[PDB]
Amino acid sequence: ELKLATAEKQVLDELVKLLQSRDLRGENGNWKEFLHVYDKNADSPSDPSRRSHEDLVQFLTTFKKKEDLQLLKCHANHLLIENLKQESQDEDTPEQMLVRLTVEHPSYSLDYSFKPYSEDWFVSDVGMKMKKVMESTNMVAVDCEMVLCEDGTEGLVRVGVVDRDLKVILDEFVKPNKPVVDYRTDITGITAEDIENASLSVVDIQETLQPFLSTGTILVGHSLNRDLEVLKIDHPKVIDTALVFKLRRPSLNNLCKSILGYGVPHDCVHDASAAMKLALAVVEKRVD
RNA sequence: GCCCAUUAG
Ligand SMILES: [Mg+2]
Ligand SMILES: [Mg+2]
Repeated sequence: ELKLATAEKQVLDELVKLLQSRDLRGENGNWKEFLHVYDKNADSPSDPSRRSHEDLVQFLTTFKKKEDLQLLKCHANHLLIENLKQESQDEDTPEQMLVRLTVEHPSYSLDYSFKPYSEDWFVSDVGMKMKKVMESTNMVAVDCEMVLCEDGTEGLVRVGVVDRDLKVILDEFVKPNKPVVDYRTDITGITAEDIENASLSVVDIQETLQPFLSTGTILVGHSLNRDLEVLKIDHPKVIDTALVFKLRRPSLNNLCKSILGYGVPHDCVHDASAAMKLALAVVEKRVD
């Protein structure tokens, strides 16, 4: 179900418009189908700038299936990053400075585009909180370790999330639904390690991250999209370390090395903490 | 923009 309580009207309007546009069917089908069965008056205008969310939300809650809901969440997130761009620099806050940069940077539009949604995907809904939540400034750095799977589809074996204070938040071993051909060790554990530690899955870590995301947490990371992509999470507020600070994108070891002293196997929790540490680095102390 | 390379892993 869809939670439109404190959503902004602008967003709400736009969503309805899209629905109208794609002519989609809900419990009651169309927006004007709906607006006619639900409004007796001929008088009623169709421009969902007719005022109370309630006029909007009700329709919006007509739509039950996953596809339409991912659709609407998606649009609302996009809409968010859009309002994000349309506000001037002048008193914007260092964390939002950062997200500004890493969605403004021209690479973003292509890299962080995830559709089509497998409908194993989780789409964040922070696109429907109120503004004060949307502009929330709290960070948590993700990172993954993946191994190429039989499918040629990459897969999730180790995930780490880390908080603003480098306190470690989700460190885990995942064993993928589909088997795997190449474990890419050095930078990995071995399959023997995981199967026993079978417990964690991807839907589990979506479950786990969802309350952070809906409270509007800024994810932070380095080439964070490869991560999101294996995690099957599409959430607008992001900070990519590569993108922020020559077309070529940097590598983490050189940024730290560049930022502060740091060929050995990779560690997603050190990774996450390092990413986080750079983000904080800019936020408190100004850099370039 | 696909391949490439950097990033990732
Ligand atoms: Mg990374
Ligand atoms: Mg890593």
